[PDB]
Amino acid sequence: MDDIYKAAVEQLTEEQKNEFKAAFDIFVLGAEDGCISTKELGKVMRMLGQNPTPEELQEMIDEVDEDGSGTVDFDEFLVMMVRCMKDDS
Amino acid sequence: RISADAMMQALLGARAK
Ligand SMILES: [Ca+2]
Repeated sequence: MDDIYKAAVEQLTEEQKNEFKAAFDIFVLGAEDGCISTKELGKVMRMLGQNPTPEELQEMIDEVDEDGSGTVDFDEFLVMMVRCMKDDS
Repeated sequence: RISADAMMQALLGARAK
């Protein structure tokens, strides 16, 4: 197999990154170091038109947690966007 | 899976007087 996600991230231009850096900021609005833990992520859901619980929110973080830390960062967060690039399944 | 359309429409840009 290969890395269709880790490859796209590195192949991102300032046009895309400039967009991800936006949510990454509102995603950690109140964090201590600069990561996510649902407490900050869910805060956006209410505005996104939804509101997941703290027990399920972990799914949004465990979907890209390759470090076993629990919180997401510019590394795991970015991939979370490539996996949902466009819907065509 | 993060509502790409409802993502910017809700936050990251919502100034409307
Ligand atoms: Ca992590």
